[PDB]
Amino acid sequence: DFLRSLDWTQVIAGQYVSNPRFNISDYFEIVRQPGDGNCFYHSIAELTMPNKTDHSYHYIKRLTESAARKYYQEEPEARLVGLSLEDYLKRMLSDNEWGSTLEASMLAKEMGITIIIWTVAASDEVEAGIKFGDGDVFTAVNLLHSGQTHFDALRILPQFE
Amino acid sequence: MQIFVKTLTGKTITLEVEPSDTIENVKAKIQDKEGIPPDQQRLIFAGKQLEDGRTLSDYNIQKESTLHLVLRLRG
Repeated sequence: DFLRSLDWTQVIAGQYVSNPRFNISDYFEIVRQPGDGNCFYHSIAELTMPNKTDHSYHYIKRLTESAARKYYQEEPEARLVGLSLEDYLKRMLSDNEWGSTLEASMLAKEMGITIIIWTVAASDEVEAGIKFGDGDVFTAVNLLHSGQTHFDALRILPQFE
Repeated sequence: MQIFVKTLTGKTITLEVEPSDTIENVKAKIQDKEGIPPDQQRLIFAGKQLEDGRTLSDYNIQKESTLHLVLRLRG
């Protein structure tokens, strides 16, 4: 309802932004993820893989590799990275290498999912979301980006369906 | 000349620029005004992401045009 009124603006094909203001825990359960540099892929794994464990992220990194070989050359955010495909893959696959919005875009296409990354301010509230894919918040795989450096998984609270 | 930039939080800021400014220069100005690191910034105009080494002029970005700023988020 609040969640049904989100206003997404498609800024570039397949990528949308929204600036609602809410307390994350009013609408979502946070499913905390470990770091060791892998928390982006752990968060994806939590929401896409049945029986997820602390090893599941390796599967998501392989799908990211597959995705990159199809999509990396044409990803707008890849222009920021500025690496050849092969150098990009070498870095991405490195142990503890951070994931990002670039991998979210490629994974949304590879996995056939919508990924939303909600970013939180120092005041604790969500101030913006970036969405990769056309699905709504109820269909999407929702991630929480915090401390400018960490991803956790989110699940919508049951009373909002 | 003044242009506008709508940030990821939906704040629309003014920026002082020259038509000859590269996108890299514009990112530095946003850093100076808003504190956003240049490596995070993706600037978008007319549904296309702008390239670092091109100028506002290269893109037909005029006085009072509005750019969208989207962030590269890592973790």
